[PDB]
Amino acid sequence: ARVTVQDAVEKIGNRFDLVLVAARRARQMQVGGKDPLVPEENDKTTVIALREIEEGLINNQILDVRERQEQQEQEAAEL
Amino acid sequence: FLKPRLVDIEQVSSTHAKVTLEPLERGFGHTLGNALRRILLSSMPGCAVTEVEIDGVLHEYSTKEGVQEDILEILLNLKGLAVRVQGKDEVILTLNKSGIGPVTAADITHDGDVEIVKPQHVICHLTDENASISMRIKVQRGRGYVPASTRIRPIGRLLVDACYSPVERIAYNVEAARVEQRTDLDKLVIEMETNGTIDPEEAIRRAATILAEQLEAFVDL
Amino acid sequence: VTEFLKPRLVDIEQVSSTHAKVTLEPLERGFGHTLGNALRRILLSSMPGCAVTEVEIDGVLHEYSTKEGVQEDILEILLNLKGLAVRVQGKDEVILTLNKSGIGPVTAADITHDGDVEIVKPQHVICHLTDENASISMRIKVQRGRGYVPASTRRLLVDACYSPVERIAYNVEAARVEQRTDLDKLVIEMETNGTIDPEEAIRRAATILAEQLEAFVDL
Amino acid sequence: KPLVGTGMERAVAVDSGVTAVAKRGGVVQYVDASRIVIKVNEDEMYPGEAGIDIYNLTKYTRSNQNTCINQMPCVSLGEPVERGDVLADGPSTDLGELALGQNMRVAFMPWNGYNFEDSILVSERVVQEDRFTTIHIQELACVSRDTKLGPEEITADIPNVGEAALSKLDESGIVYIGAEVTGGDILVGKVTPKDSSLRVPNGVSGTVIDVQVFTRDGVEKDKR
Amino acid sequence: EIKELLKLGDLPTSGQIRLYDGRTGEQFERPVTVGYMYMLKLNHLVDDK
Amino acid sequence: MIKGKQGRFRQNLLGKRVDYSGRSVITVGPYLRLHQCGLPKKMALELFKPFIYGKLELRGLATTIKAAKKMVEREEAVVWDILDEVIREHPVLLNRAPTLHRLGIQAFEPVLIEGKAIQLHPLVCAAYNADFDGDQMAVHVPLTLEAQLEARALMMSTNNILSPANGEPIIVPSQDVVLGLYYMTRDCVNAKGEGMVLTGPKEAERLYRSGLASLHARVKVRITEYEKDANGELVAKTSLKDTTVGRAILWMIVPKGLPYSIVNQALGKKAISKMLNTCYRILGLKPTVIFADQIMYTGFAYAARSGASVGID
RNA sequence: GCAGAGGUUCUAGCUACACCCUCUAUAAAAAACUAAGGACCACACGA
Ligand SMILES: [Mg+2]
Repeated sequence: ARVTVQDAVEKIGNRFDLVLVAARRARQMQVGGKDPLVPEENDKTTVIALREIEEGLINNQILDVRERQEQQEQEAAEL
Repeated sequence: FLKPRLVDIEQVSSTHAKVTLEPLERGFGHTLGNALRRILLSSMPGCAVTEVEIDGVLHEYSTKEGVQEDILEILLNLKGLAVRVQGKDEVILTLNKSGIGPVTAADITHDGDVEIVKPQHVICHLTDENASISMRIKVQRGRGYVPASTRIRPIGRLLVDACYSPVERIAYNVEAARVEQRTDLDKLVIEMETNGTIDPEEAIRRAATILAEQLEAFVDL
Repeated sequence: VTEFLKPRLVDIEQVSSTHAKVTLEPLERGFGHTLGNALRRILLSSMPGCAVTEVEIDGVLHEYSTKEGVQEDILEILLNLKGLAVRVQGKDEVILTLNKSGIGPVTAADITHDGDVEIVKPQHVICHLTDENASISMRIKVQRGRGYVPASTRRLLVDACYSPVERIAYNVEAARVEQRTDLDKLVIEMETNGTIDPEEAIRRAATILAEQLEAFVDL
Repeated sequence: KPLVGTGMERAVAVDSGVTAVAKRGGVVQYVDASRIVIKVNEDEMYPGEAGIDIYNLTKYTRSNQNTCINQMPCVSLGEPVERGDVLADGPSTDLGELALGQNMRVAFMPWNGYNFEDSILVSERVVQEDRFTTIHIQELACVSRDTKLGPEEITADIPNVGEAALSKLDESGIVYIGAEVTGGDILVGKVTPKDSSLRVPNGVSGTVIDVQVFTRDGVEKDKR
Repeated sequence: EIKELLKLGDLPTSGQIRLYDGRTGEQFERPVTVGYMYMLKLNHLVDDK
Repeated sequence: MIKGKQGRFRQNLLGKRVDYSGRSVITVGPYLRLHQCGLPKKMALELFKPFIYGKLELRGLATTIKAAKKMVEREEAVVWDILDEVIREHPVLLNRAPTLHRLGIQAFEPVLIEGKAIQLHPLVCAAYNADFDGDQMAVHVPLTLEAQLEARALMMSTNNILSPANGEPIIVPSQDVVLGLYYMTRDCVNAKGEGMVLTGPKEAERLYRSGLASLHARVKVRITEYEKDANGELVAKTSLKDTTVGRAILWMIVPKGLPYSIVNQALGKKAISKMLNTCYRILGLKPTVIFADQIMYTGFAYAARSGASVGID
């Protein structure tokens, strides 16, 4: 649970790019079987996504790199 | 330290009674007084009326012939009526009155276990000579105040919200006692205003037991 | 109807050795404030503990003065001495004397034990001496008082904080069991001088309050 | 009664139509919750056909604002009543004095912010003694409409309903007078031609004081 | 006239009585104004809103 | 149909009536924190019905959505626990009917309460320009993850302390808490426990709660003042500062970074606004929010203790 | 389970937002179940 999102807003300056990146992360959590790297403690997907952003473990660049890598294994799976 | 004891119990009247706790250190007396007042007001064993069944009327709003006031007024008067039961947590009281004259609480047919604390209390007035009211009063032992809506069958049965609060006001004043060779000792005096269902000393004992049981959660007995 | 919901604490949160948080979830509607106020007032007004009440320093005899060669004013020294907390044995009163010289803080460790009495916090500082040649000499008096007795009500005198507690604040927040009306949740934050652990202090206060009520309950 | 009042409360209560005021002063031979009967004094009564005055107090009935109107008798048997005197207390009326609300002990002090700027804190004692419990009467009307595919029936039997809900209704399909109903329950059973049974609005919980059914001429009245 | 009315009763003429907190139990400093006031329940109930 | 207020533009295109909207009267609920608001159980049930149905299907309690609706109608126990899960971290928008400025609608993290009235945190009520007089606020529920995250990041009250119009904070204490702070931060020339030295704020609070020392009396106390002058670091300063017991008690509430000069004064409403502004500029948003909540609690408590009653005399 | 019908119930149930199984022209061993449509103008009142 996060009362405020400041740590995120200095993690992501725009605070609207923050919404987009953390929304994509939470979408990956709900739709994909992937789970948040930071442990979940009775927290919804958006809250734990903001928590992951807070630690700096997740950002827009890292998220784009991760999805590109996942598409790479998707291509490699077909061979 | 010194442990207070129920040195004196004084009854200025049946409803109003005073209990005194003579030996108490500075600070202990006022803390104990506030705690006892809150415990007594919050929760005490009470025997207020729970449900009333009227032979002649189905619901509380409609009125019966020959009765001065509405059935709703009768129910709310019965709410004020208070009884004390010695051995039964549940009891049924039956009221029958015929002819002109007020229907007092004394007229209620009472078992050996259940006794009406205030016979002078009036439920209704039967103005018409050929008017008779038959009531089945259900009294349940309970704690605190329960609204009628919170609880829960026949259409004739009427539910009145019960108030198992035997004590109306509890006032305590801290006055210094006069021990032969001692200092900083004060006697706690609690003024109890109650409908009379619960004994004052018994109520103090129950409140003390409840507070002690609650404290036993904090530290092992 | 005689039955009550008896609380079962879910956690005893501890931030430091001196400062702890205690919470009880179920309790009862209105019981939380009663218990919190009772415990708070009972452990402020009366707690078995020993603190410094009288001080004698050979340097000066007047409170509104400054001992030569000491950075701290004696009034500042009085406050630091008041802050000092000491555990004592069965004996009620003991006098402790120190004569220290040289530049450096006067630690609560450096005070002479002068008996089996032991100080809980050696790290605590009484005063600082600027000059090496200058020396400090103090007489300290401790009493096994019960509560906080100001010196104003009572040749140097210092207010005595006999009660080991420093700060307590009880807060009542809404709690539920299954689906039931609002039930008080009592959270108690207790800070102690260190002579007794805060949870042990709560247990001792509860035992005192129970002993006050042993007469009526009759087991 | 208002402990502090203008003094015009009596005038308002008397002039308002809710209060039943005796046409001719006299002694009350009989008083009842439904009606009050006055034996007129010989002087004030007419020389012929005066008889004795009878007043029928209206019981709990709906208002245009859904508030109960109830005249509670204000006099006892054998109590003389003078000319132009209040007989029974109407809504918000006590002893002929207009009594809109219940007065009570009031303390002006902030209390942990529960009365922040205009908020009001109320003791449990107020709820306990029913000082502000106000009877609200809501009228619900279900109308049998002539429609294509046959008129809609008023029968008790409804497709896809619980038997417990049908238990409250009578045989003819109308809830028993004096029954207790809650939100979602069916009061009167009506079936669309081929379901349309009237239902208690969610949240509303009360008892039915009375049920009145009006039927057009030429169509048979049901059993209820 | 109000002061005389209070003096006729036992109640203080000041109109302010020392009041004790229900929970803490410590009487409030600066005694508060306590007295009986007429209060109307408006039909604007919460459940309808 | 096109032009005017009744025209389709302003009626149904510019401002559209929306679903998942709940309306009820306002209540203070001082126990709530800044980001939390009271929300009735039935109101949250009605607003969050699709989420409840989804969670019921996931739990396997109801095999079909019709079964879930039947379960909700029964209002059985498991439905309440499901409602607790969804409400826990799902912000809802509290919105006063005339939305004069941007702060008119602000999200809150709902807390389920037994009742029928919405509780709004006292500090933000000044920002909402909302009294407690049958005032009603609409409650809209964000649905998508983008929406919930958007509300938490922007719409939430703690996120916007400063009003957009001016840099001055908008959650400034308004009626009761400001009065209590003023009562604490005052000096009486003679009062109980005057002229004694106090070790710290803890001792001041202990003296007041014991009642032997009056709330407002000039006493020398030792305070551990922290300075932000160090670059990204706090340095402790210990000194004996003449002050009242009330001010010393208030000092433990404020964060470390703020100096003692702000609390030393009488703390009128403008003074408290400046205090909050300095806290926002120095300590940051989160310490400012915590300090605002704590200061509201202390103001309420010490105003209740004061009993500052209005009287004819 | 996407075009229809049948089945153990209760006229009808083929995903209609909608609940189970079968197949591409044939009807039953089987328990939880069912309904998706409707404005303006005036008055008064609260903010
Ligand atoms: Mg308003």
